[PDB]
Amino acid sequence: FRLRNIPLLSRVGLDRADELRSNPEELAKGWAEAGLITLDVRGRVNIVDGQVVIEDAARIGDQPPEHAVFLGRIPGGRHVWAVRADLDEDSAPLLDLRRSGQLFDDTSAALLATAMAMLAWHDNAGYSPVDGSPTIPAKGGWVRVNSATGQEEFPRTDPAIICLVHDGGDRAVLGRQKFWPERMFSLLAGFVEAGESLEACVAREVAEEVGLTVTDVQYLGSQPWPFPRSIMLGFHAIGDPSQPFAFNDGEIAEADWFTRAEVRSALEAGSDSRLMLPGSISIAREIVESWAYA
Amino acid sequence: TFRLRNIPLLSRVGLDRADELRSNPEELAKGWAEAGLITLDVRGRVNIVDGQVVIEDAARIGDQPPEHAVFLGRIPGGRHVWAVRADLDEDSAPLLDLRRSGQLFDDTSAALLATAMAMLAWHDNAGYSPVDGSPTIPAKGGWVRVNSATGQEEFPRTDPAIICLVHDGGDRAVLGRQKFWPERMFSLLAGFVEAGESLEACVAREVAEEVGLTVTDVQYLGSQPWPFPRSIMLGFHAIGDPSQPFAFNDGEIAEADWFTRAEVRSALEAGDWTTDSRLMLPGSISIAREIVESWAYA
Ligand SMILES: Nc1ncnc2c1ncn2[C@@H]1O[C@H](COP(=O)(O)O)[C@@H](O)[C@H]1O
Ligand SMILES: Nc1ncnc2c1ncn2[C@@H]1O[C@H](COP(=O)(O)O)[C@@H](O)[C@H]1O
Ligand SMILES: [Ca+2]
Ligand SMILES: [Ca+2]
Ligand SMILES: [Ca+2]
Ligand SMILES: [Ca+2]
Ligand SMILES: [Ca+2]
Ligand SMILES: [Ca+2]
Ligand SMILES: [Ca+2]
Ligand SMILES: [Ca+2]
Ligand SMILES: [Ca+2]
Ligand SMILES: [Ca+2]
Ligand SMILES: [Ca+2]
Ligand SMILES: [Ca+2]
Ligand SMILES: [Ca+2]
Repeated sequence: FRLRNIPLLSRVGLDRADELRSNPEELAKGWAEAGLITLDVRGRVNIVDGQVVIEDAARIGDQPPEHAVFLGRIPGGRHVWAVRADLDEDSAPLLDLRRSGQLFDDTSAALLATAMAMLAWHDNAGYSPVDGSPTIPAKGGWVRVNSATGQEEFPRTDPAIICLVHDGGDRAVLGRQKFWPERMFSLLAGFVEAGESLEACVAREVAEEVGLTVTDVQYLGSQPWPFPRSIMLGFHAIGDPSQPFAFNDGEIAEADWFTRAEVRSALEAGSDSRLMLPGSISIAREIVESWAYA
Repeated sequence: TFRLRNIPLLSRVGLDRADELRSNPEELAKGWAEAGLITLDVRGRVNIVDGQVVIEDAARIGDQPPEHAVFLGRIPGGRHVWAVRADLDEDSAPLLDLRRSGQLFDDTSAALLATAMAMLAWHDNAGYSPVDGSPTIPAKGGWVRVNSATGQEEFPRTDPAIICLVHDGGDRAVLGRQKFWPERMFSLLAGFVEAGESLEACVAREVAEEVGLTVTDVQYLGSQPWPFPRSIMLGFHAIGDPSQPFAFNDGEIAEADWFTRAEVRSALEAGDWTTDSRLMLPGSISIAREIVESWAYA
């Protein structure tokens, strides 16, 4: 099977205008009538008519500040930037783009995903991992330069796999983590280690978490996941129900095989039956859904 | 259209990484008695014997496993195996680096070395928290570094990069030459994944930047660890349109054209970047060569 829909946040991006990042002058010239998006500490943002709030940008400075991040151009040719800031409690702020991002258009969601991962990175990359030195933003916020050595540090996106193990027919593995509300299962996920391919990572993470041996590992799609800095790569793989479970790396409290039937009805639910699926914008939902209605 | 014919080098086997033991100091110490040791110089080079990475008896550097070492897992039989950085004599024995000699290694050895190489390099570049600045200390068989002030864990970094074959849906495909390569040397289009984009959007973005084409039907082919120093390469193909002219916007690309399967097959047979004619293909151990090859022979 294949994914039915492109997952939220993946539907192409903007004109990120790589060119201009290394061109301080052009940034300054376009800043006059630039746009500004603003994110609080928790990554919350404002929305209006299904669209991200874009202030007039000049109303915080003459020039673009160092702590800002240049996001690109929007249809028409107008620059757009992002800053970390407090937000006004007297607006409509979204606590989690993760749980509410379906309210936004594709463009706005792209802006926000970019802005959110970058700002979070800045907040976690003020020092070189190499020596310890302070670091300084540059190039529209797309690098941080070591203050001692001049060496560039770049935005960090950790790849993670998320997998649906199925039997090749009508059944599929879902699992629940230690502290999750009961009756709540989802796909198996794990970070890619150094020295392994995605395919090997899937097989490894599945074996660790539920003790199955899988084959026929196939990619379904991908999704930026700024919480704070993942990119999720979706897979499916064939397991064997006869092989018993085993919770070695005990991140998984409970797991079972579920029927297509069970999953379809669990998808419709969202306090009745034994399986319930958490309701987010995740590619996880799109994978489960694309399998269950093959 | 197509799938990869071969599993790309460095992906051909997974180790028994023995996740269990990393958080179990005792079991590490018990198996260290008859453990194996791989040793890498600063440049990631190692010694090999009969196409296999050299695994010393491990006790000959310690009573116990040192802090700077990295636990790689088990080998068939159940024997532990570790890796350390050390200076090695350039002159007493040949030192091989995976980048140019990975084809000479067996699959297991190549996996071990790729893991060991990316991890040790990471340690050398993660002695301080990026967050605050504090020293950091290896732990859990070297798979984390703990901040000394806060106790917060830092983890190994792998940067994803895409590499793409743009084809017309039939018999032609885009290849390009970077300004900083020799003059008859072409390959696929590549790029790092930026924050806030999916792989598919990255492919479309990087293709548009480098050669100014608009692509659709972006499909994954496979992946390959790329510890030079810390990438993972994700291979794709996409459909372009030959009638749309080229344009070298983000001028990393000096020249590019559409090539026939015929042309590419004969270019593959001539040689790669290391080895007459106007097209010659970089890629030996790269998934790039495997993608081009898998497309050109159907
Ligand atoms: N995580 C990253 N590591 C290295 N280079 C990166 C990364 N993310 C983006 N880049 C860009 O990749 C280019 C470096 O090319 P290269 O010399 O092949 O590493 C520059 O334009 C960087 O801004
Ligand atoms: N590369 C990584 N980046 C961030 N956290 C990681 C990484 N590798 C392992 N972890 C930690 O390991 C936990 C679960 O491991 P996993 O089974 O790989 O999902 C995560 O919640 C993280 O705290
Ligand atoms: Ca551009
Ligand atoms: Ca107010
Ligand atoms: Ca997990
Ligand atoms: Ca995860
Ligand atoms: Ca793991
Ligand atoms: Ca295990
Ligand atoms: Ca795990
Ligand atoms: Ca059952
Ligand atoms: Ca010499
Ligand atoms: Ca590039
Ligand atoms: Ca690259
Ligand atoms: Ca890039
Ligand atoms: Ca680029």
